[PDB]
Amino acid sequence: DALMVMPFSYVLKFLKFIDTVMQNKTLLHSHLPLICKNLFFIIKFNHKELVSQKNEELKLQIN
Amino acid sequence: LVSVYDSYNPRTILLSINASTHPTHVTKFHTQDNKILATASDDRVTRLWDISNAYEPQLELTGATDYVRTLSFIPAAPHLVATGSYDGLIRLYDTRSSGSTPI
Amino acid sequence: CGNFGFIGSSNGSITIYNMQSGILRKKYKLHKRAVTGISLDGMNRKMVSCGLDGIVGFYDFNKSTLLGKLKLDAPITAMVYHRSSDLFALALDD
Amino acid sequence: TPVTLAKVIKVLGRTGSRGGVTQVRVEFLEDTSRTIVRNVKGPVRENDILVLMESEREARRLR
Amino acid sequence: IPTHAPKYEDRTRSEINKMKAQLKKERKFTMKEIRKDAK
Amino acid sequence: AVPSVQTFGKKKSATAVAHVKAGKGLIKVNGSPITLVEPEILRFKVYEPLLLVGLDKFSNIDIRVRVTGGGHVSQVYAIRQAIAKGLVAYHQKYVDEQSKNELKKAFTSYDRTLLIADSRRPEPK
Amino acid sequence: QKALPASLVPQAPPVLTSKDKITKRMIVVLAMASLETHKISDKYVLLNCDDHQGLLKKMGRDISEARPDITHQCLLTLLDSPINKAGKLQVYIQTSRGILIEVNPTVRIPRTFKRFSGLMVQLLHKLSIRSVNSEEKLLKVIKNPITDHLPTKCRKVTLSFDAPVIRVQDYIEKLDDDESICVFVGAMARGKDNFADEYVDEKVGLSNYPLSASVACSKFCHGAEDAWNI
Amino acid sequence: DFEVVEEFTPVVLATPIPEEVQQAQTEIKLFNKWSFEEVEVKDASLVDYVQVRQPIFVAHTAGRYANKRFRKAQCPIIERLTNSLMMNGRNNGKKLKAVRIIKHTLDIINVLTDQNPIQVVVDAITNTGPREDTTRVGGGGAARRQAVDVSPLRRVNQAIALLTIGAREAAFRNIKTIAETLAEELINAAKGSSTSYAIKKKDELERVAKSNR
Amino acid sequence: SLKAGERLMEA
RNA sequence: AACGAGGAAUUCCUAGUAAGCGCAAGUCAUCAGCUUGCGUUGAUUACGUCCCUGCCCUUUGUACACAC
Repeated sequence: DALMVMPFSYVLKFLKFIDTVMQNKTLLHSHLPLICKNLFFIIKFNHKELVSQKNEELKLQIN
Repeated sequence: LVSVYDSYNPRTILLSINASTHPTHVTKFHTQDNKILATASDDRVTRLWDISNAYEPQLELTGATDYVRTLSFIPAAPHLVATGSYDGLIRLYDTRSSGSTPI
Repeated sequence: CGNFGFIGSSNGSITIYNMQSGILRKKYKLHKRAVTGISLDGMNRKMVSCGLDGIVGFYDFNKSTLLGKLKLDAPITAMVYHRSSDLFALALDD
Repeated sequence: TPVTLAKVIKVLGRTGSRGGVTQVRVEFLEDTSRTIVRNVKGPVRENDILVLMESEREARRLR
Repeated sequence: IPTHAPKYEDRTRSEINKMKAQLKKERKFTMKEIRKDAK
Repeated sequence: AVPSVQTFGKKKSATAVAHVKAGKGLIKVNGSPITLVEPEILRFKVYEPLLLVGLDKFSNIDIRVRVTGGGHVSQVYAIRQAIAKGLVAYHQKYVDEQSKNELKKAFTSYDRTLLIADSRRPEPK
Repeated sequence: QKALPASLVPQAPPVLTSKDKITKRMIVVLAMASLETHKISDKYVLLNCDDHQGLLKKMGRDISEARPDITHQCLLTLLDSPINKAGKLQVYIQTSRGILIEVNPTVRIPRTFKRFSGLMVQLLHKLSIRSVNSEEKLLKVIKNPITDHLPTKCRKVTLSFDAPVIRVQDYIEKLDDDESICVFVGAMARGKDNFADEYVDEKVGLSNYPLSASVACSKFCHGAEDAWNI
Repeated sequence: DFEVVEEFTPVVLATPIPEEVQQAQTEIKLFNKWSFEEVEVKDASLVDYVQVRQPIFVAHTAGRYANKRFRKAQCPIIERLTNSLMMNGRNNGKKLKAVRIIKHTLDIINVLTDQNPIQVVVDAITNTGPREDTTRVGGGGAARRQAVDVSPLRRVNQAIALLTIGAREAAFRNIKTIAETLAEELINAAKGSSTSYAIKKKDELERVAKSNR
Repeated sequence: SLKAGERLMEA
């Protein structure tokens, strides 16, 4: 319900946060399940508008 | 004032247009169109009301001199109003113009 | 479905009789020569006729409209309708 | 003052809004990408059109 | 505009109404006391 | 013999008995022609099935309805229910099944309450 | 070039009551007024600050708060102003407790305060006070809220000190041709200026200095008369 | 040249049924005069909720619209206007009185403004439904109004309420009646002519919302 | 006290 | 001489419901200063939410997969 409440600007901020986690790899492995579940749920909700967006920073971040 | 209501029903005053405080002698409906009434008075002006918007004269018509008491629309032209005053001098107005002055 | 019978006469007319009570319902005047073939779709949806003025006429049947009017060259002497594929065949006179 | 028509998609739940005010997510109609979180007043359901006067202001909670 | 003044602050009729009120009140009270005693 | 069929119609406390039999195309209600239904605004509420399915299907049968009970609006609603059910029952028995089914489609797609009443029973929560 | 009206006799303009909701006018709502009625014992009486402070203290309220004299003089200057003679404003007293009081523009107020206090207790208990000609009710207690009893197309503004000062003739001439104006005037002795924030559209001020409420009403009224050419 | 013939003999019912009735049989019209074709909801977001897609004869459809949550929305619009017109204190339970008044009002609307009375009604509704309202914040000692949007069912409810309330208040104490004043009201609201209670009240609501957004 | 969702948004 | 639909406060109500109308009975308690049946016409708005005022439950999975 929380991840459904937040809007798309905060979705983008969330993706930037997960990028910073992947750079801080030990947080990633210590909290690997939760991060995966939240990321996949946010993208499954917001897939339409996120794929509507055209942004090379989004492309590189998601890569 | 003029009182416009349907024939065959004296009970229902359908609309009451308060015109000038001088007595309105002649009150006609249009011939081609059927939502525009035109009435004169001893106020020496003839006002064209539109009976949907019966609060303000849609188009006032002045430029006469004394006691407008006759008026007539013209068959072919649905915009041209002849108005017979009381000093002679039959005026001919075109309503899609300004209308303050006779044509 | 077994409810309707179409009779195409030798002056163009199509009369549509109910078969339980054998009572007349309609009449379709598209042709003016004879009507040498009638058929109805399996969905009761469309209805084809073909007649000696070289004319195929595709009517609707749930509405009562005309969908199309094809004109071939020769007269038309037979029509066979395959409903499972919605293809009919017309034996012509060329 | 151009009014915009948006389309209610998802009636958000478990958000604590005041009684009689229901949060909602709308997709823009003339542009099939953007999504905006707004508040409504009466009865609202999904897939239905909503008129926005000020289109860019995203809605926050009402406690 | 016209103006108006406000208003702020029969003996036989008054005494009639006071005696009617007395009769009503004492009659009702005596009936209640009779019925209490009877029960 | 003569083909005939009897049907019923009910709003709250109104009863409508309709006998439809073959004939010359005349409708009566309670000893009066159908064009004298007294609530006078709801006469078209009585005319609903007649104009929904047309005037030929009525032009070849005689209908006779008699109503009692109820009040003005409930009696109008009982009349129209009895007429519609009598028409479709006659078209099933003495006329054919296709016409019956297309009448049911027309009547239902307009207003189901011409055929099957909705008894407004309570609901305790 | 322009004919005269047929009638040139002077006729009184019709009294503007709460029943009619079209004609453009001005409304003054003396809000947060202090009109309480107490019972001493054999008789009821309106609370005044100066004379009865031991029993005001027995209530426990503020002698600074309970002052009806300023509402009295506000009512005097309002209903004696020329725009009341022209019949273009009406007033409503919004008591601090919650009463709505409609005051018709025709009433002639007694000017000595003891007579006014007797009038006020008779009003706040009897709920209506009729004229001596006795065909009309001048002082009518009516029901909350004022938005339910106001004109339909109105502007509701507060008289606050901290708002930027404007010119009242400029504001009134800036108003539309049928958009009436309603001024909320704080009839408190001394206090905060934020009581009608759910009622009003905006706050305005009239001087860099604070005013008495009667002077504020007089300023707004004379600017309104100057605008509407009286 | 195509021709479909499903009529073979003239239909003469032995009970005489009049020509205007047989024309209604040709086409269902409201009160046997006003058609429902060429009647569009001029604004989207109300295509679903203003129901002019099922033609009707008289405005006394009795059906249970008060059970689910938007069956009210599926109810046809002249019945909504009718029930709101019989909503009063002394008019509670007189649908035939309300229907007679509605019929006379559509007569007046046709006579004055020659287009279509049902179209004037629908334009009135979609022009006076308010678009942005305010709700009072809780606060806990200090409350102000926060601006929110308003949903199409609430807009149609509010529109019909403002129309009938403005009419009843307008001919409360006059020498006019509810039919005359409601015809005047509907015509002005369809014009958007800013001299009707509906347009004034809607513009006030939206103005306050735009103020304290 | 902000709900979950609101607290995640602020953080 | 009172009186023009009745202030502040407080209460009640979600469909044949609120409200209007009448006809009838007088059933061992109650009821005639009225009570109880019966039909008639018959809507506006919510049908969501725990944000406020309350009330209530749980903080040990036990119940046997799978998932959490």
